[PDB]
Amino acid sequence: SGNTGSIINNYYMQQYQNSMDTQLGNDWFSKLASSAFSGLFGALLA
Amino acid sequence: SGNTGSIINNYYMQQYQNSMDTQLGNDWFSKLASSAFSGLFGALLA
Amino acid sequence: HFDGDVPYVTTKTDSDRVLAQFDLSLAAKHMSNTFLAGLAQYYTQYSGTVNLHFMFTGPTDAKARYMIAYAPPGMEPPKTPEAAAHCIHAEWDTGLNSKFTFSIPYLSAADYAYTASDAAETTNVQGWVCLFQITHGKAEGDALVVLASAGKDFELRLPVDARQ
Amino acid sequence: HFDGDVPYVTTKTDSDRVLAQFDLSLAAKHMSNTFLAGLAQYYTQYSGTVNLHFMFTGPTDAKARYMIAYAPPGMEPPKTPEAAAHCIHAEWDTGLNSKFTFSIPYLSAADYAYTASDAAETTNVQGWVCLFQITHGKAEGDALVVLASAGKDFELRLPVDARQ
Amino acid sequence: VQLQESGGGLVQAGGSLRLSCAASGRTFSSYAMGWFRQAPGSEREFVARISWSGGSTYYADSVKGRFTISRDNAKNTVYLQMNSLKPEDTAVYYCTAGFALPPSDYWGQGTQVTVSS
Amino acid sequence: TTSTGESADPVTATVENYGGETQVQRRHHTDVSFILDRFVKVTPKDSINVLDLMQTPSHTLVGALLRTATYYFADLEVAVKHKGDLTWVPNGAPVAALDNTTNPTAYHKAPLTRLALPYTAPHRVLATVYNGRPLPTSFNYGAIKATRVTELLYRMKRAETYCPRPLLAVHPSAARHKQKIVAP
Amino acid sequence: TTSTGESADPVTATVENYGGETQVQRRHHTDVSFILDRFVKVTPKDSINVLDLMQTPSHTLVGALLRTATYYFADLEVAVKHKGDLTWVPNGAPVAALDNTTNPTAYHKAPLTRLALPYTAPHRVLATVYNGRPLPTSFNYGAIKATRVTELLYRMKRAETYCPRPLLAVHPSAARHKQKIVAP
Amino acid sequence: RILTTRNGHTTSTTQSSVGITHGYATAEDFVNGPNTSGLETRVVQAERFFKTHLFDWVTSDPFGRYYLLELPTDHKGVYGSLTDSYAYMRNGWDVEVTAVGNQFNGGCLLVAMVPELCSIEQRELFQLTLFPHQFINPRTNMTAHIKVPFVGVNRYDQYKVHKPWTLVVMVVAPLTVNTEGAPQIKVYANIAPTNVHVAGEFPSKE
Amino acid sequence: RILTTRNGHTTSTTQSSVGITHGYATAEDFVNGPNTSGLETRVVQAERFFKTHLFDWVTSDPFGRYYLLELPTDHKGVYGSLTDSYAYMRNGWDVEVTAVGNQFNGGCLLVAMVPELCSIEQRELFQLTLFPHQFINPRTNMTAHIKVPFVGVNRYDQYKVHKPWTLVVMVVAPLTVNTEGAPQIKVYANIAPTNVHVAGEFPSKE
Repeated sequence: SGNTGSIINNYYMQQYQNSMDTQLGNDWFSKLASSAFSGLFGALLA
Repeated sequence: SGNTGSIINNYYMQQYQNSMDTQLGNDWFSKLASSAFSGLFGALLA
Repeated sequence: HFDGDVPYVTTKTDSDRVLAQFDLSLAAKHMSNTFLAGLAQYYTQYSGTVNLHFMFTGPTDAKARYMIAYAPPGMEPPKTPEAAAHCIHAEWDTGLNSKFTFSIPYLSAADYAYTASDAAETTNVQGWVCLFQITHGKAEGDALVVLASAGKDFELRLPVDARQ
Repeated sequence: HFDGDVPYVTTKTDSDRVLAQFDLSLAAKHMSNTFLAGLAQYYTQYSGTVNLHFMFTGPTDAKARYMIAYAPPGMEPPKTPEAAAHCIHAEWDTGLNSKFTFSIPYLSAADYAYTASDAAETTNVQGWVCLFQITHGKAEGDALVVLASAGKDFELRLPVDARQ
Repeated sequence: VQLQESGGGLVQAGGSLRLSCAASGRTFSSYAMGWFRQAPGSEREFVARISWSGGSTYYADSVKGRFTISRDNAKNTVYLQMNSLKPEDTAVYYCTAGFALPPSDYWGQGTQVTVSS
Repeated sequence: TTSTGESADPVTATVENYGGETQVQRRHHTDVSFILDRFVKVTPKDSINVLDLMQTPSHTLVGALLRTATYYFADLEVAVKHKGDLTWVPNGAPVAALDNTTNPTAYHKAPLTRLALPYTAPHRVLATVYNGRPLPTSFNYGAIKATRVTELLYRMKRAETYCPRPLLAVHPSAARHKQKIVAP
Repeated sequence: TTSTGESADPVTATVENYGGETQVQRRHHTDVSFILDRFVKVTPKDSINVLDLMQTPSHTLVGALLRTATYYFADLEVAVKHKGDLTWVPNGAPVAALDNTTNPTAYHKAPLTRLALPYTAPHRVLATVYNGRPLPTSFNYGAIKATRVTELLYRMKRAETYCPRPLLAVHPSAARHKQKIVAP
Repeated sequence: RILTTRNGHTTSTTQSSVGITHGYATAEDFVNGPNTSGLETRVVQAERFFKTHLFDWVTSDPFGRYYLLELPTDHKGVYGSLTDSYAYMRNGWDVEVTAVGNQFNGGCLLVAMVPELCSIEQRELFQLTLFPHQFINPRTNMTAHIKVPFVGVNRYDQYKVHKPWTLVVMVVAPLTVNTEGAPQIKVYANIAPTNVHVAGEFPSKE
Repeated sequence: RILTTRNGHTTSTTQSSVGITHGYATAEDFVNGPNTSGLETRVVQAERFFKTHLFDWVTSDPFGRYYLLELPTDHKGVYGSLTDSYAYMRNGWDVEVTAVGNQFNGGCLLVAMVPELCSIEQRELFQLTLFPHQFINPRTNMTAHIKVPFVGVNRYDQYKVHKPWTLVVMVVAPLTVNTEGAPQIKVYANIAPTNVHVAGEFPSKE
């Protein structure tokens, strides 16, 4: 995900090298930028 | 089991790196704590 | 652990119904002798419920009725049972069963809370718990022993060697 | 950012119809306060379109008509709308909609262009953009606020720590 | 919320002193009040306590019966009446406010007391 | 392309209006996790150094891009050049703990020592700006102690950012900002 | 939740009584094998040092948590900084044996030397407290000798504990125990 | 005879208990009326116990000693603030009264929830059992527990000018210590609202 | 362009409106966390508008004139009392700002909900559009309307020591009357909490 160049598996368990995430129960800004209006608001001529 | 981060097999036989256990013929406290009574002893109202 | 260095609190007859009152922390002086506060000193953070056990020791002819309550942080803790009655609380009295068990909730902004008590902390961050005596029949001089142990969800993490 | 340190340019009545004129670069003084030119300082090179947003602030009884234009490098930028009319340009006027959006093309020999402005560069390599006021009904003293943000294809690469 | 001790000084054995502590910034009648003493070179030790109601007290054993703690909620102050003073009692006496059985938090700066013999 | 500016809805016009054609973009170098993963220097203190991402200078590439998000999360990698034994301590542990070899301790091995540290704070996500100038003591990855530390570096891993904030460039006096660019 | 206290049967009341909801727990950090696996410092002696887990200070994290179980089992890892040749000897072997290079001997290689040692005692499981102040000579992992040993560390592996014992914290003078916590 | 009562996050436990007495109905009547236009709302956080002192019950008290307590009373919790933020309220009462001597005391008490209590006559006390009640007999129980709904000539009431319920505690038999009992018995109450509903926000003071 | 906003029993209507701007998310994140043990509750009656004055926007104000308003503020309604009865709260903000001249006035305003606002630099205002916003251009709209969720490093916050949101209103272009406009424009705000949740009742003062 970040800057990592190893094509082989990390020697240490995923549980050590990193902190383990938990769950409960570009996300916003890319979903915002994808809705940008590229059109023309008025009638086109020629 | 303990704190170990290797995702690859230990280079030395299990017989060397550790002492080998033997057999004959959280165990108690987790089996104790799992029997804790969470209930209400008397009748419930509302 | 209480005043006089005894693990119990005796019923009192006077206008003062506050039986015992102390911070909720694992660094408190009251908790200091427990096993639960024994492990705490080796870990930085905790979460979950801490259970308190009460056992009335008095004779069969004496009856009393008690109130335990949780005072969350941000306001001075209650000095009277009528003031505390608005908090989270339980109430029980003496009888055939001698023991009562009360779960003190884990309620905080951050998902975990420090075990140690920082010197720059004037007022407890986790609030207080307060134990009151509503009334007592003929209970003068009778003892209530209290105990503490982890709850179901009590969780403790990040080991550290603090000396101690 | 404009003269008087205000993020807008006011309509003017005189023979001079050049409303605002500045280099196209992410090191320009005008762009300096934007967020877009905020990231630039940490990257060496960029490519793609940079969008400009115009919003007319004047009262409902005032009407004006504007021209934005792109002057590519190699020749002095235009000092009159009639001279600029040969460049790439757009033209809009005030009305129900208060906002106009104009995409400044990425047009260069090399596929990427430096963010920073080299001290040995006398004349901007990416050319200029020019904003003109064609005419104005009763618009004296009325403000036009301008905004800038990345386009669809705007791309930025090669991170570097330049201090700053 | 700040406390200020006073009433310290010098005395000779068998004498008596009355320490004074003023509280500020919040309700004084909601707090328990107590005194700590740090003898020089020893760590600081506990002295005495008074509940907000003035009803209940507790005394350190060495000071038990020699000293008497009292508070005034009207005057927003608390008092330690020291009697039958003894050269051991030389220490800085900190005034403490608080909730807990021991008052703990919210300390004053403490006053100096030296009994001589 | 005209629209209502007061809407604040994003409107991106394209070159196809006057007859251009939009090209292809490759944005890898602006990716948050990519751009923030690298070492940045922090001026150390002789013995005890609390690990804090706000100690990075604000003008550095890692410092500036960090401060543009109110709420950030990431692991940490440190690179330290020190004398003696480098001792690390988790968040919220007493200062008296740094003297215990039981806590993670890296014996001196030249030239320097690199560690990887987990996100140890209690808060679900940390913050660059806090409303309450000071930032709460609970924001930190812990501290490190050594006989003396000559250099200290921070490298963020798995960075995640939220709620962007202003990012400022240098304000030129002239019409442009002219710097001397590397040339043969 | 009322019950008979004299029963000693564990009774855990929950927040659902007054209408709360119990949350999820992750206890990994309190796991016995996990928490006890790490190095702890022991003040060495110039030449001969008998490997004993009770030499660890009682207030250290590994020392304290060890002493809370009457009966413990584990392997051992040592980390030693020494001059000369570090010679190890199994349990119950004569002291005159430490002078033989035939016994396991680690030639000096800077900065230090790490070994892994098996559980060598005859007893099925060792003990922190023995009823018979002294503990029997048969409790030890053996000894190590070198020209001089500068530092010594113990790391337990596969730890197993039995019959818990009191674990004490520091007793505050005031209402709380106030320490200076790491802050920026 | 163990009974645990939970309201909100608050609880009470009684090892000597005779059970619950449901006054006048088992469950509330229709909450949503034509008079509020459906602008009423239920306040969940307001339902929980609060404690108050009643009196001290001593041997000198003869038969007929009675103590009125009108509900709602002055309340400094959430339930009190509601009364100032809403012009119309309703709720039921879950009442619990506790008098602890030891089992060697004697005498008896009668607690009752009396709707619309104004100047009850002395003779009228002999019939006081008509209202919901329980006896507190120190020989047996230390606790009396009563649940009653909201009553009134209106579907929502204004607690400033009207108090629908009045808790009354009467001495049916005088106390006797018999040398083994408590010298006197103090009487406390632990009361929680139920089914609170409000309407008609006031403006503020500012 | 007519828009009617109803919160609780309160409403607002605007005939000149550009629509709503949803900050940072369309809907609240998970309310029930591990940290409260499920003792949180939703307060329905607390969600409704309240009005406050901001400033007077006059021709003399140059570019850069800004007004901070920190949220939550002093509130004498139900929402204010909660802050004193509960030690942990959370909520989203639905904000509306109104500046009425006539359509012959000129100049423009920028309103924004800025999380964690501490001492924003003068130059930093040029990038202020990064936060949720709308322009008030008297040529077009008299009203700006913004909806934002609860943000913070904690799932519940203590509003005594922390204010997560700060409403800021900046002058991007100075006012011009042009003789047909209002001489000055007053700026008001109409704000309602959303998705309020509370936990941890305090004791009372008595």
